[PDB]
Amino acid sequence: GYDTPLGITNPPIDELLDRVSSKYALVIYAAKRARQINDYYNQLGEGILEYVGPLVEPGLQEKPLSIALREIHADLLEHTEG
Amino acid sequence: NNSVPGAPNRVSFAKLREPLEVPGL
Amino acid sequence: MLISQRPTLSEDVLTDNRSQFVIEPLEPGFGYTLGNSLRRTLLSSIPGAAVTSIRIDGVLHEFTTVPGVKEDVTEIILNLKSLVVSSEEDEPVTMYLRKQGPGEVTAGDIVPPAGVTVHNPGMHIATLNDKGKLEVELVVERGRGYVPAVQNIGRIPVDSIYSPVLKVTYKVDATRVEQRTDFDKLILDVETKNSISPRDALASAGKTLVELFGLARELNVEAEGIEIGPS
Amino acid sequence: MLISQRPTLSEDVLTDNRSQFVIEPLEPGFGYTLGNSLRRTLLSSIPGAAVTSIRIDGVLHEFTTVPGVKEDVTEIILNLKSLVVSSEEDEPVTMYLRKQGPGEVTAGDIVPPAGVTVHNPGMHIATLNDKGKLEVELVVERGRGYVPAVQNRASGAEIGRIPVDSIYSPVLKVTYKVDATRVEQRTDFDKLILDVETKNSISPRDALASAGKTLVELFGLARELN
Amino acid sequence: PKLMALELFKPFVMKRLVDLNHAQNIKSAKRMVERQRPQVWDVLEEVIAEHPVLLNRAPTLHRLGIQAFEPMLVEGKAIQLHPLVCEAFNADFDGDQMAVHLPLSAEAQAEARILMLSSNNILSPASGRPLAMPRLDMVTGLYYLTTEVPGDTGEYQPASGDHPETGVYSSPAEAIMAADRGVLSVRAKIKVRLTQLRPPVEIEAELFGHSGWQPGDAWMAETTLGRVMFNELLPLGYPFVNKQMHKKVQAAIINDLAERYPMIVVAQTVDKLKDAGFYWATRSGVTVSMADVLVPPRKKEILDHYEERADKVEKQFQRGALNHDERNEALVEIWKEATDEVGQALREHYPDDNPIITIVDSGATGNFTQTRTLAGMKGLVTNPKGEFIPRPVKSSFREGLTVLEYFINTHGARKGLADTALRTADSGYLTRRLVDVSQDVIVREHDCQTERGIVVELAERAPDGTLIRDPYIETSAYARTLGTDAVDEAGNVIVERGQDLGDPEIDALLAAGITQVKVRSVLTCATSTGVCATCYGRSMATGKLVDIGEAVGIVAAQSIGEPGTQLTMITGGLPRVQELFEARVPRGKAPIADVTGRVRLEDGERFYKITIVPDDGGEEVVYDKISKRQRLRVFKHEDGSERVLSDGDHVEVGQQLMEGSADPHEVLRVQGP
Amino acid sequence: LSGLTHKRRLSALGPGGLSRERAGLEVRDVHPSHYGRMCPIETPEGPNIGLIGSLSVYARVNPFGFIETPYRKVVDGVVSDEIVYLTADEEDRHVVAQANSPIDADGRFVEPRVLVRRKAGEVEYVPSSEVDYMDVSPRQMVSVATAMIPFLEHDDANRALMGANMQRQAVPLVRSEAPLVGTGMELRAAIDAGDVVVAEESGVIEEVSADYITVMHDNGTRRTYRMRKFARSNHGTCANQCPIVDAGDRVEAGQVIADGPCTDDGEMALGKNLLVAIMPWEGHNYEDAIILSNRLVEEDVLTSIHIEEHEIDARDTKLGAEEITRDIPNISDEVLADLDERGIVRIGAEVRDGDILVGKVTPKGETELTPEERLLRAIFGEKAREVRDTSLKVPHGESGKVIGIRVFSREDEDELPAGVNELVRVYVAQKRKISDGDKLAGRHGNKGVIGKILPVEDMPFLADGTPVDIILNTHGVPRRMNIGQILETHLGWCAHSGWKVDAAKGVPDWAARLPDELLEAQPNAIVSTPVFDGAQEAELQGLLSCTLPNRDGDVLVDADGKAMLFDGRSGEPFPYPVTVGYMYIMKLHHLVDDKIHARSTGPYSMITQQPLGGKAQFGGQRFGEMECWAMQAYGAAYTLQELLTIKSDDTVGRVKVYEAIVKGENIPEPGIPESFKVLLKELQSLCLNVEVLSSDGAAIELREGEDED
Amino acid sequence: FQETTRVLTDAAINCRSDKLNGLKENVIIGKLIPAGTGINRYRNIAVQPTEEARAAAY
Ligand SMILES: [Mg+2]
Ligand SMILES: [Zn+2]
Repeated sequence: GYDTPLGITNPPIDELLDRVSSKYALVIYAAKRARQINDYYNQLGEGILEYVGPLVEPGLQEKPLSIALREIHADLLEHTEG
Repeated sequence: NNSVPGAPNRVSFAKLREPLEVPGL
Repeated sequence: MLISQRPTLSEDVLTDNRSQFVIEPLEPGFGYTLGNSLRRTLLSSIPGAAVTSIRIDGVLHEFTTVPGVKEDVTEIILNLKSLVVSSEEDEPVTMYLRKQGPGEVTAGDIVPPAGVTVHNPGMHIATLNDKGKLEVELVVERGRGYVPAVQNIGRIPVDSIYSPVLKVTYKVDATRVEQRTDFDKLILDVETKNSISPRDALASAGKTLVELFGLARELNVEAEGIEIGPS
Repeated sequence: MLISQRPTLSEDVLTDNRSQFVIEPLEPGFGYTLGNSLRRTLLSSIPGAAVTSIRIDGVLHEFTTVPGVKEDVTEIILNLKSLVVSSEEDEPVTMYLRKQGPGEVTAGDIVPPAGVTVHNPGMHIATLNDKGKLEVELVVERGRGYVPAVQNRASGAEIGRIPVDSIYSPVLKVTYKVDATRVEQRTDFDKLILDVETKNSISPRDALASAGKTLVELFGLARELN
Repeated sequence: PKLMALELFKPFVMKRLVDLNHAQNIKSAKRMVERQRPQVWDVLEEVIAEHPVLLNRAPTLHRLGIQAFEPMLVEGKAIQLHPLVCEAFNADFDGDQMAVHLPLSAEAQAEARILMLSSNNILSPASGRPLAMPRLDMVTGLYYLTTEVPGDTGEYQPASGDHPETGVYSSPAEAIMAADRGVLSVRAKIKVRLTQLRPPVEIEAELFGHSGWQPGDAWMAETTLGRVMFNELLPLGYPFVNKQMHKKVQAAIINDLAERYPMIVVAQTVDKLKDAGFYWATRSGVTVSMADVLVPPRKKEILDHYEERADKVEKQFQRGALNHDERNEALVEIWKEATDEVGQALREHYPDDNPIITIVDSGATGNFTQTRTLAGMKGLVTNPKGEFIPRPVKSSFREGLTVLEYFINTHGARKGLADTALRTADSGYLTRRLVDVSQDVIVREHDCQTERGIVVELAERAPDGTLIRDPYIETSAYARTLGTDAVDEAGNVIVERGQDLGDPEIDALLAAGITQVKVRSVLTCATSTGVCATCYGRSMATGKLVDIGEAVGIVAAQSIGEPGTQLTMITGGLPRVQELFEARVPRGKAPIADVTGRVRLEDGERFYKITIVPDDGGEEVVYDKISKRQRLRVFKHEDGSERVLSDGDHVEVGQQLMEGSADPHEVLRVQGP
Repeated sequence: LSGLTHKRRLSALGPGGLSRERAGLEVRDVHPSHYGRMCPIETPEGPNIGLIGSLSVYARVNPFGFIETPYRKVVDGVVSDEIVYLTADEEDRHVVAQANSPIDADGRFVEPRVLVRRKAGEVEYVPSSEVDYMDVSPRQMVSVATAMIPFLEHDDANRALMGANMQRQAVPLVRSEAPLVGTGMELRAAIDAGDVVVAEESGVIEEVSADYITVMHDNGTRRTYRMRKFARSNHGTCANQCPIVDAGDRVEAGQVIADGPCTDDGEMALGKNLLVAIMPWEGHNYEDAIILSNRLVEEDVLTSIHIEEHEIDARDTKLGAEEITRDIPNISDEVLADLDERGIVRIGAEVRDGDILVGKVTPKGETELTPEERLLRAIFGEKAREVRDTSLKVPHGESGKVIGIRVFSREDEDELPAGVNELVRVYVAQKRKISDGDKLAGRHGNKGVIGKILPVEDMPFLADGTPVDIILNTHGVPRRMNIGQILETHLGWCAHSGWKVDAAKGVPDWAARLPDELLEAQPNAIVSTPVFDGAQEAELQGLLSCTLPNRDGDVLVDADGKAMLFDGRSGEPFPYPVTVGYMYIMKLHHLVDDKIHARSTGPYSMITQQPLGGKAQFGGQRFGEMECWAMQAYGAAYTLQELLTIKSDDTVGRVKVYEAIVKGENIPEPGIPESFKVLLKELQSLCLNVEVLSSDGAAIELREGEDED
Repeated sequence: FQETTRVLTDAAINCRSDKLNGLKENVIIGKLIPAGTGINRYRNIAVQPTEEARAAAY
């Protein structure tokens, strides 16, 4: 019930926090996944596909963290608290 | 009453005459 | 002279009625120069028609509610005012809406004479109770832009809307071409009635504006100017 | 009930540099927007010519003095900023200013080449004592708007060049006052009186014509959509 | 600025340049950046597309002094900032500077994009009142837009004998078109027929019935075109608001709008409110000139009358009836009244549309004291130490102060400027100690299950006006987790244990008539280390239950320290707070009753002897207090402030006998924790 | 003005005087004995508030050291012409009247009682006979800077203090214009400041030039006034003296001959006149920001020159003697294109940040040479060329022409410092325009920063097409209580338009007190309103309704001073009239070009291993404790660690992170801060065994070494 | 906070062995603060693609 967001506020925050217990967990929940995505891009040249690349198709030169958040908003990721 | 000869004559609203001129600053 | 980057117009269609025309890039300061005049032309340049006067059969003191109808006189006036009518004759033409018996009266129940037409038969005008009736004589005239009610026997002049486009809004945003980060980006936004599509309304506004500035151009057709160039 | 009359434009010449244009009838509440649209494009989109760089013999930069002139190089540059010229050619042309001996040096002492002229010869540029002499070689170009002097900073010319801010604008003042004719009956229209004053480089008629041409071509992009 | 951005994002730029092959070696890329070839800029626009940066304005004073913004390229050499975040930063654009850091690691960016983003910090941590809202120029725009001036163009007129009712417009689009032509003023009572705007509850329940309004139902709104345009800014589904938009009204609207809607909606609506405010401020005719600054119609009469009274006192003192101190007190009192009367007359004279009054009455800025210091009477002025000067300043800043009155005026201004630096230093010191003592308090658990919580009076009950809301209920029992179920006088309950007291629940409790409610608090938390989430309760900035791991010690310390720089003065200013937290013996020590009894007070010079006879027997405690300060109201059945410590009046245990301030240690001993 | 006020300063701190900490608040206050001896308005706003003042205009210092002040005695209730200087001690005994008190033409006190200043800061009416002394002029209590703020009687002390302290920060422009409205102190302050050259004796100017002017005295003796052009001041701003007189023109002794910086016809002029409109415009002037027409940028209205001095010296080292030369190791001929034969850039060469100004080579002959390196030298026959190249270069952010260079050489016995032979200093001049971030301010303490510079056509314009050249927000006028600036704007317009008081029916009542020669003024007239005695409210209201019509025959501003403006963008008139007039706007020296820093990576310290750099890299920005608290409050643990460990102290971290960012690799984990290790290795030196224990109570050996690659 | 020499002497005599589990102490040695994203609950979360998404990727 609002107009389309633009910039780094997309995806919205309230939608994300419904998928995480508290925002302190979300930041790590998105930062670690970004590290795996960035590792895969470096390893994309040659190696083992241990760290799967981005799940949702990335846009034109989308930052790894931005991709990490977009796929989290799509419920294509899971984690376990410590 | 301009002390310096070549002064630009700017009419002033002053209403009280000054009895003492400004000293060498 | 010549343009650094030719402006181009890309249409967006949010709905059948609405649109978000975007003109980019523009030389610094031309954003508003287009926007304001273009909006004013769109709002009050395109010809159209709409009801101009209404005569209810039984109302002599206007304020009195018409017998047999739940809706008041003012509500009837408001409902008829929003009616969308397209006319093709300059002379005013009368129309008659008659109904008898319980039920509801909609814009599709008015018989239009030759030429005039109605573009929203599904609009609701009022409801008639048991053994209810109403005959209303409404005149339709062709004009341009919003005009307040004219004329200050039992006539009830109403504020007419001679315009197929009823709301417009524009904005100007910053944009960079190579490293100027100053070029204006006009973002128009027009919603019209069902009579005229946004594309045609904007095209007619542009045509009228070009014709109007043709007067200034004609003063001297040799002066050097600012040329966008062929597409 | 349409105002079938299409608008018309009539020009009144108050002075060689100032004219009034009357436009009517217009739609109500529309005169103001039309007038402003012309004003905005008259003050920023009228092509013209103006000095671009000057070169003074014996002067390596603009922060200095040349013997015999009563004012340093900076002030004479400012004096030249007011100079108004019209250049028919669309290429960088050159003009020379040679004077010697006591007296005043005015803009009329320049010797423009073919296709260039100076419209206010009476301007005062500098004053000379009998001891010194002034020799200025300056350039003229055709452009529009306002181009900062930095344009010639990176050209990589000799040290002698002294880039100067250029102001390609003949228009000086533009004004309008809409005389509404609204009456209780709906036969309302507007009138536009577009007073325009020019720097004597071009007559007002040319200035308005160029402004009209730019808008006509610029609104063409709206027309072509269909 | 596009120069700082390049020199700041350089290693990222160099990497991308080699990626596009503009340069082959890093050394080639580095040199290209140094020379700033035209190719670098196109890449730079792409290197900072979604890369947040941190802006900080020293002295950072609270949590909202470092925020993360998405950068945008712009010409010039100045860091453009949003108008709304100026209040949080406390920045004024008159030469202030702020640093720009840059997060590097993937985790550093994620924090500066999810925790510090300016769009996520609308509400201040100290209290729920929003900190980013129409503040200075926007408020004047909205107050002008929504005002309903009577008797304006196109006003709704009841139908005459023949002329039907005029001013009824089919839809906002028609109203706007009429406004553009020039027959309707943006603020004039009309009856539009709105089609997409949720009506107010009063009209919704009647015209529609409690069936559910939907977008597409037309209702008749008797409002002004301005209020209609304003409501289009608020998100769809927010009921139509049809009252003038004073400063306080907007704060309530935003709070009510962030208490129910997701934060993304609050950020967007606040922008649209800002955009409308600036646009309509310009078209509001707010200016200043000698015409707009009027003087009271009769000021000589008031001055002459009060001058005569002063002359009467002066003659009386000259005769020797009064001493120096009494003469000063008499003069100060009469001039205080004289200033009040002139202020009263000045207010009575100015019209409501005057720009001077519209900028203060609209809550945009200022207060009426300044508006009388200008065009009215400056009033009494302070001498170098603090004592009011008997001679007043009977000249406003419009008509021009005389030389002597201007010199006397300078005493206060210099003292104020010199004192400002001191207050800032004290505030910084106080914040440092509070942060150092409370750094350990951190939310560890989610619920300690403790059964003990404080009891806080929700609303005092009176024989007439059964429920009078407590004046300080919005910061006492408004964001606390309930401790025990609220049992009504009947056998049912209104709110249950574990609920989070907000506006709805607190309203329901008031309706039921509950006054005393036991609410869980951090003062009684049973957790061994730190605190638990439930006891601490709702967080202010977040708006929901506090998150495990957040540092509530620092937030509390900075919230106390922030206002320290804007409050001024037994002491009662910033030193009072500093004295109170340090737990030192108050300057004006006041004895506290050790046991209920009847006060057999005896008055003696150079030392007051206060003796109380206990109501249960025992020895009479002796207090050889000084004979200087005052007595204090006794706690009789009336408990009125006009009452005195009458001998024999019963008092409770642990009650203050005379003015001043009780010693915290003494109350701890006699009363308890 | 800044120079003049500095000489008049009255410092309170320093050797033999109270320090800042020892200076109790009681000494920073104002005392009733400052009236006429030390201005109460002018003083630094920073911590040094009250410890620094300024002599009043009339104050004089008696031989002992006590500050005197003139008064004129009253023999018997009648004012007297002769004056007597009184110090504080002699003031208390007597009774001092006030200057503004009305007096009859013959000296009789018209009133029966007059406001008086009694012994100790006490003021009360007294019989006209008891008065013993009277002031000289109402402007006696104000310093020089504060004496040139028109309508100072309408401002508050705070604003006037800022107004006084900003006239000393103005910057001289290219062309200076005398203020339309300004007090009489303008002229005298300029003459006595020493900037202008004043003819010593009467004579006729035989020849005048841009460099020198020679005046032919009446005694037949010639004198030549050499006047400096484009000479760098102490703080950077340029100084020029352009003659105003013409050849063959008689000049009387004491007249001004040439105008120094900030001077026009001999009267101080620190700024320009701008057509102000007071209204909030689209938020671009929100909260003290300012909006400027593009006319100021393109017509050099507020253009200023600034001179920078760079100097390098050649000193004899142990290895050898440093020499400035045109040959440098391994540099292209293009980079050395502008260098002259001597090796120092030639006059008129436009430099930028990084170019070589002085070609300096230092000897490295007695330095270790790698076996492979000297083998390479023999292989090519390449010259050993041990000499390094510590060549002077333009520090980052500097540009502009090279106006002049001076070279001091010991070979010609120029008296250089011991140990150096060649010392060349190069002056580079840049002409700064006005852009976003620059600070402007009026005379009433109304500061601001240039929020936006709109094109000329976007500015609101009067009905006659004139576009307003500046816009000021109206929310900051009443709250700050400096209504004086509104009064200045009104009187400024009346002075610019020129007025003609209606005299056919006699002088209107409000104009009775106006001097008979002030009833008619031409356009662009200059007027003066001396502090504490000037234009009254009635007078301004009268003048505003009597302004002359425009050349088109229409009066723009109405009787209230407001005018109908046309919107520049929308094109339709604003619904209500707005104020318009000419306000005198200076240009303060807190320019944006000076305040701009950025640092991706640069030189580091030696003891602390922290960022720092002398304009080669701007240097880092401190991240104090208060910022650390803010990060902790957010719960941002990772960001705080980066700001302290990886990018401030962790040496191996800094290298690794810069290699990771340049490549695509993820930024690695931070290490142990160098600050902690230094603390540990310096706490151990006091014989305090410090161990970093771990789980199991076992010490962790903090020393560690790993070889990358 | 107070005279450093006195406190250092006192700590040395008593051989104090304080722990590094506080905001101010952890900041000095450069390890993640024990508040916010530094606690054990949040710092050691393992994030992996869900089986359905990985199955539907290849
Ligand atoms: Mg500030
Ligand atoms: Zn708890």
